[PDB]
Amino acid sequence: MEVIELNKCTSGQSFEVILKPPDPSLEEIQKKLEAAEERRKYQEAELLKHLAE
Amino acid sequence: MRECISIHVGQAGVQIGNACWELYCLEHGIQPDGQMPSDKTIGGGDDSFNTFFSETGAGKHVPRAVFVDLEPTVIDEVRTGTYRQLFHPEQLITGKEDAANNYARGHYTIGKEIIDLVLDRIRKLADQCTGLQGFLVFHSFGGGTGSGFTSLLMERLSVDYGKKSKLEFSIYPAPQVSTAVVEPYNSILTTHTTLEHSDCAFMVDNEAIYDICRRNLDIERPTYTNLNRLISQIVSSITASLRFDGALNVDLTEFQTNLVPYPRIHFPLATYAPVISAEKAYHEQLSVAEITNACFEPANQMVKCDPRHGKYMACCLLYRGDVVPKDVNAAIATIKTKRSIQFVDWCPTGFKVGINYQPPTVVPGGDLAKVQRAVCMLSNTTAIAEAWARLDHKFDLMYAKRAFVHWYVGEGMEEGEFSEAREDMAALEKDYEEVGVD
Amino acid sequence: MYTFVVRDENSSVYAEVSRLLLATGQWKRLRKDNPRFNLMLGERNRLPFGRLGHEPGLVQLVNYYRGADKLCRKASLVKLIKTSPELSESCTWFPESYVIYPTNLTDEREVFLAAYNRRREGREGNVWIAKSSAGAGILISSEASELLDFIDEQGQVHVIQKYLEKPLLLEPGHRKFDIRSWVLVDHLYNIYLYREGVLRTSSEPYNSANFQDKTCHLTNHCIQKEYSKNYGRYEEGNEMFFEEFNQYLMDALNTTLENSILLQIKHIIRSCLMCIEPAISTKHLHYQSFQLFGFDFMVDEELKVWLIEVNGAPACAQKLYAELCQGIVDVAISSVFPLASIFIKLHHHH
Amino acid sequence: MREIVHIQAGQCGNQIGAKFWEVISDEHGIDPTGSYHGDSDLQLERINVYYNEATGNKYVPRAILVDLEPGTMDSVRSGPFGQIFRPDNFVFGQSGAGNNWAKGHYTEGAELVDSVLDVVRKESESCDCLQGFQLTHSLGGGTGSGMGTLLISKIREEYPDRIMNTFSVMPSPKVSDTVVEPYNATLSVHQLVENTDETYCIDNEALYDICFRTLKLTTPTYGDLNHLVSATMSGVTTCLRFPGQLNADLRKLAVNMVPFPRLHFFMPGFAPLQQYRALTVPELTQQMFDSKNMMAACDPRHGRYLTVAAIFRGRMSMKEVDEQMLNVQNKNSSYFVEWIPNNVKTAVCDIPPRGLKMSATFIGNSTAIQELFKRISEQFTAMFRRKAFLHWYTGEGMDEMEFTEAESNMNDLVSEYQQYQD
Ligand SMILES: Nc1nc2c(ncn2[C@@H]2O[C@H](COP(=O)(O)OP(=O)(O)OP(=O)(O)O)[C@@H](O)[C@H]2O)c(=O)[nH]1
Ligand SMILES: Nc1ncnc2c1ncn2[C@@H]1O[C@H](COP(=O)(O)OP(=O)(O)CP(=O)(O)O)[C@@H](O)[C@H]1O
Ligand SMILES: Nc1nc2c(ncn2[C@@H]2O[C@H](COP(=O)(O)OP(=O)(O)O)[C@@H](O)[C@H]2O)c(=O)[nH]1
Ligand SMILES: CNC(=O)c1ccc(S(N)(=O)=O)cc1
Ligand SMILES: [Ca+2]
Ligand SMILES: [Ca+2]
Ligand SMILES: [Ca+2]
Ligand SMILES: [Mg+2]
Ligand SMILES: [Mg+2]
Ligand SMILES: [Mg+2]
Repeated sequence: MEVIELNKCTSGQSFEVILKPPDPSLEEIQKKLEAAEERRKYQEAELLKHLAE
Repeated sequence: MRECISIHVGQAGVQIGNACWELYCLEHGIQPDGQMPSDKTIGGGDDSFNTFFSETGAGKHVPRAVFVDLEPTVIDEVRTGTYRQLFHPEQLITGKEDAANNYARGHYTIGKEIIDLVLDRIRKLADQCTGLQGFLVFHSFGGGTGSGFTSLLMERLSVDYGKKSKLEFSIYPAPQVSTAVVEPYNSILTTHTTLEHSDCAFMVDNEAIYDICRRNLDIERPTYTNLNRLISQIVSSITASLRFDGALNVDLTEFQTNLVPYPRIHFPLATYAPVISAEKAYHEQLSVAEITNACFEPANQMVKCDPRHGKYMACCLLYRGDVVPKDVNAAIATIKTKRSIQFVDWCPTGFKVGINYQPPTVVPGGDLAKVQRAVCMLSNTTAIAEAWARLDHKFDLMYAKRAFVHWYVGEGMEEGEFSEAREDMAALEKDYEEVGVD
Repeated sequence: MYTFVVRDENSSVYAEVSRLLLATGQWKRLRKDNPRFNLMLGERNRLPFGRLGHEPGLVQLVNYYRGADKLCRKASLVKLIKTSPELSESCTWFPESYVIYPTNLTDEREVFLAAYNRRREGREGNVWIAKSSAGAGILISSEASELLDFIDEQGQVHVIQKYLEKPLLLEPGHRKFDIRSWVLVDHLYNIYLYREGVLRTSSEPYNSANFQDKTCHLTNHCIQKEYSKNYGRYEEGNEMFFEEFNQYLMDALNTTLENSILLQIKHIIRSCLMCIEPAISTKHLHYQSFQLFGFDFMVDEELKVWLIEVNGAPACAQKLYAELCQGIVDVAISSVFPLASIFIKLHHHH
Repeated sequence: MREIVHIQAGQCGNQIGAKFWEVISDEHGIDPTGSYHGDSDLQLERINVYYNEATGNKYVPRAILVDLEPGTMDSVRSGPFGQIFRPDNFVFGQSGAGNNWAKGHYTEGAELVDSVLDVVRKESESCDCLQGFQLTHSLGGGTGSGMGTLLISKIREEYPDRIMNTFSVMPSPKVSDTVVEPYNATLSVHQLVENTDETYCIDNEALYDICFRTLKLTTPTYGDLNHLVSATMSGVTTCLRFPGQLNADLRKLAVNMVPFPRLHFFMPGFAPLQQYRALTVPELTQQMFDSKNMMAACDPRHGRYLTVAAIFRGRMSMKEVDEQMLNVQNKNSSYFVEWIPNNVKTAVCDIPPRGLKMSATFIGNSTAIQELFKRISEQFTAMFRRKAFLHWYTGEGMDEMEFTEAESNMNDLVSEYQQYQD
């Protein structure tokens, strides 16, 4: 039962009590987005082509 | 002094953000027009509240906040609300049609054509920061914007702000206040793409906040206002160290050092008390040993789980009110002799305690009653993985039949990103078990 | 109309509760994966407790106390007793035991040999027994070299305890036996003891000069009906009940079953459950738990009771399925989902 | 401001769609001239979803009336709220369709579809943000069925990423104008399966049996049946017309109701249907789910619910609403698929319909709808096996090959509903 790192100020105080010792770059993100945009455009095309038929 | 920027995404994040900043102003003595009489330094100063508020020559204290919703209905409430004067239009961004509860639609479809705008509006606040600390990101798991667009926003912030910290306040999906069948899909999709980009995440299960409102406040059917007023109280206690003089959790970097030894396990469990109904004429004011004791009952955990059948990796106690360290230790001792607090063998068995003398401020007219002392405990327990096991389970039930998958594939997302995200959660549950079970 | 699910097809005890539940016309059974249920008869190993108590407007009940494995596992029960102050290493009703990990994997090897070398030096009875949870695999021997050599031949955790060299023998026959008491714990943590126990007796004369033949030493219902040549001779199915056993105790030893034995059993159950209550209680939990336990006791020639092991998924004696099961529904299930005592309450402090 | 464009085509479509605008215009405080005379601000909160705001504070519905003969639409222009519609939005011919899908889809309808779309574009070009379109029509006729589907096929071409919602009326031999209605229905069904997101199946047979038995009406009329459609349509649109958070728009609704693209045919229902008695929230639910309050003429106990969307209207204990809904799920969970958690959502609306203390509307994506396409396909094959009545169509340019294809496009639709019921 030890109390360490005791700090006190006007607005309060804090301390510790011990009981027992013991990414994607900006390029790849644009490609991920343009890749999903391409997959939406391709699907919208197949739809229209189906309607044109 | 170092600044902190708060980002609110989606409906849940914006309304909750509206409740926190409302509370922040009542605590720091900031009026709706942004005036602070107690602030003697006019137009400047590196005080502790200046981490969340900048000052203009006219004396207005402006929150370092940025709201972002893909549909204007929810944010328009803030533009004409009570605290409309605090913000300026730049801080509020709105699209014209939302994501329809579709992660793929919030991340790819609608996200691609508004991300460079949000970043540009955030870049404007960072410029006002002499020494920016990091970001606080509020949002929801089930919402298409709170989930799809947030994971994307996080990915970019790590690119434009590599060395800055990013903390999350996520809303866990709860069917009692949710109107979306695919919210499991969104939660698992966003937690996958956001994991490596979030340094510390506080998960708040609406199901948890819901029952606390019906049990402690006698609200038979709570509204979002009832839920946000409470979530802000918790958030206020967790962020108070950044806004008030002190030495525990004085900047975002200490939230990881003090709560996340293992990076992937960065979801601390929260617990708050006391929650007393203001309708009660008067209530017997609880002591330190009684409020501290409550921190180990499942009834006031932001996520319903059983810490007894887990293991702790860290633990903080945030007191507010008439509390002295003498009574804190006394409570802790008597709690160890009665409770089941199993720590991992590679972490110390201790508690970092912080005490703010100002008692928790209550929203005039709100539901919570004024108490003289209160505490919020942050505990990194392996028990919180139960929430993942539940969510991961529902994900398996729907994806096994590919139900609703076409709405995501239709927005351009790849079906493989589902299993790639699921396999990630499976590894997250495995790490939770490697740490807690024998 | 209540609803329940079933996930342990091999559970014989609850296979009758489900049958009785349906006989009331007020309980509907669902598929083993329908989460909208009132009562779960869950699986033994790896029961998903984390998913219980999250269905809005549904009170859920499960028939296993999360954390009971601390009491029903061989190695677990030992560490629990030595470490728990409520029991202490000085407990008088639990045989001196030690946890021994096989040398291919804390461990109490040396502390076991110390107490062993102290006995061999004191001329006291020094016959031990080894066993594990991964058994149907037991070895009785008086040589510490044999016991340690047998555990290393395995690959799971084992335990060595003092073999009771002086067990109470029934007459006629000169045979060993054990006592099985069924204890039910409801959601309020009330501890009910089934007034009806059973004595799984051995049909072979106890022989203390030959531990190699384990037919007169082990009193399991499957061993006596397999390797014993006098099965069913004295009593039916090698199961004597608290009536026949209570008469014999009065004709021979001039005492009752209640005083000599039943009192100690009611104290062992109290102290075992009260100990782990803070760890498994579901008082303020989102769901509720209740579990049936099967305690196994030994009685020595001094009429002192010892605790062998606890069963978290025990089976009941043939002649006591109807009465007990109905009791489970009255005090454990219907006590939570009322419809439109054969137990002995063991009062305690919560 | 998310706008919806309404379209009603054909005799049945316009009569039905007409009463609809009469029903909601009264709930929103709009008089026959388009002026507002309500007393609650909720009536105007989401008003611009279905109404365009003109000069002098006038509210002009965003509707387009389409038919191939002036007979029906002339009645609309002379009806109660006939003077409220946009005079230009009346697009009609004179030849008529003669209950012939081919004429509505290939010959007569083709000569008028370019003109109907030009008005659709006019309304959309004024929409700040357009959610999608909603169509009212029958499937047994010629105009609404043949041309109606022709419109959708083209509307989806010019607005590929907008929600196409429809109110389709299924024909029944108990209420049939012609013997060829099975042909017309089967043809349109395959078009709805392809180019629509949400289709409210409304079987006249159910509407009939409801009027005969539950409503005790001796001899029903199309007008009687249209009160049910009016009431039904009033409720299913409440999510979109008033302030709410659940199913607030069409795309969100589609996302929470359609787990698979080709299974978007809903079974609607409401309640209530000795009239001055106050109806308790329990009774609203007990009836709301009973098959006799559903306009699909299908026994849900013969199938399973994929999703359900209940909307409650009127000042009531919203706590008592949750309790009761959670009682129907927990006492009949064997009829809800267990591989879709919480597939039942509940929304509350404070503004009740007319003159009712409280009401409840049912929206169900049930596999029992296959029983409906079974009757249609049975009645189709009964004639197509002998080529009976095919000359009315082969004479319009169609081939038996196109019939065989539609016949099989639906048999596939049934098998699809059948593999999920198991
Ligand atoms: N606690 C709390 N939860 C909220 C609040 N608003 C929404 N939620 C939860 O958020 C989840 C859905 O996310 P939303 O924020 O509403 O959706 P979104 O972020 O606007 O994204 P979209 O799909 O485009 O609308 C639901 O499960 C709600 O329970 C709120 O104000 N407080
Ligand atoms: N220390 C000891 N002294 C005497 N006998 C002992 C003993 N330890 C075990 N036994 C014998 O072993 C039997 C209990 O074995 P154990 O309970 O470890 O295996 P098990 O769990 O598979 C049987 P159960 O069906 O009761 O669970 C008893 O019949 C008892 O006679
Ligand atoms: N419920 C209802 N059904 C109708 C109405 N008018 C026609 N029908 C049905 O629609 C089918 C005929 O379609 P019809 O209206 O003639 O199509 P149109 O040629 O486009 O006008 C028949 O099966 C009728 O039963 C109506 O007012 N109400
Ligand atoms: C044959 N005389 C008609 O006037 C006539 C008869 C039938 C049709 S139909 N029903 O469209 O096939 C059209 C017109
Ligand atoms: Ca200042
Ligand atoms: Ca990072
Ligand atoms: Ca012509
Ligand atoms: Mg939203
Ligand atoms: Mg055993
Ligand atoms: Mg007609």
